[PDB]
This record gives sequence, structure tokens and C-alpha cells, in this order.
Amino acid sequence: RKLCSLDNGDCDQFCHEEQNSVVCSCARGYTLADNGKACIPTGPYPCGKQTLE
Repeated sequence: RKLCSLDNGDCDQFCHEEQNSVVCSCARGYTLADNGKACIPTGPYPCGKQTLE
């Protein structure tokens, strides 16, 4: 277990080892956070979220 194999590289969603090392990204409607790991919803109903409201 190295990069993306170790806890998905700490990424929220998509993980890629671009020329060694982890590179996280997000699905449409999400914007990668400042830490370059977390994914932030762009609106009221981001994909893949069970509707709480």
C-alpha cells in the first residue's frame, strides 16, 4: 500500500498517482478543496448525496 493504494491517498473522491505521488480530483459539480484532497459541492444537490432536504 503506497500512494492511492493507501487509504485512497487521503483523497475524497478520485485518486491518481501522477508521475509518482497522489493527485486528487472530483466528480462534476464538486470543486477540489484548498488542501487538494477534499471535494466541495458546487450547489444545493451535488451528485451522490442522499437528500437530507
